[PDB]
Amino acid sequence: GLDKYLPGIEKLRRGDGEVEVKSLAGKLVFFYFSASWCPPARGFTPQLIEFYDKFHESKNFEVVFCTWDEEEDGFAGYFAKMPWLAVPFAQSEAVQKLSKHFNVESIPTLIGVDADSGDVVTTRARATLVKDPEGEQFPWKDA
Repeated sequence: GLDKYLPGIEKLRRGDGEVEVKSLAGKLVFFYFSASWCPPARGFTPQLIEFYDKFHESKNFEVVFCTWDEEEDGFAGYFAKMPWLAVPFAQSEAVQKLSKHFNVESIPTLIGVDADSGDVVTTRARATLVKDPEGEQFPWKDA
């Protein structure tokens, strides 16, 4: 499923180490497009962290940070303040291509895909999450 979006990426960053992309089997995966330089992400990111902490286990999802930072130091510092996963900075080309694939034109943006099938579940989670902190309508399926 995820090979479509992350072709040939076997590992993702978690904290100061890595996990295998295989560990996402059966999960909903949210690609979180953001950057340290993005003003509206400052207010949004803590709301996503609260939702993640409450529900990532019980609602069976993961978040993968897809950076629009162009400096490694900016990327690393920003990711260090997140509890979830990241596409490694070295694989930024994959992130740019993914941004194009989903027509991400502004950040922050949050897109949820099913890991096993690769199917798109929601493209609007950055907008819907802030209005549904208890996830009563999760995963905010697209029509």
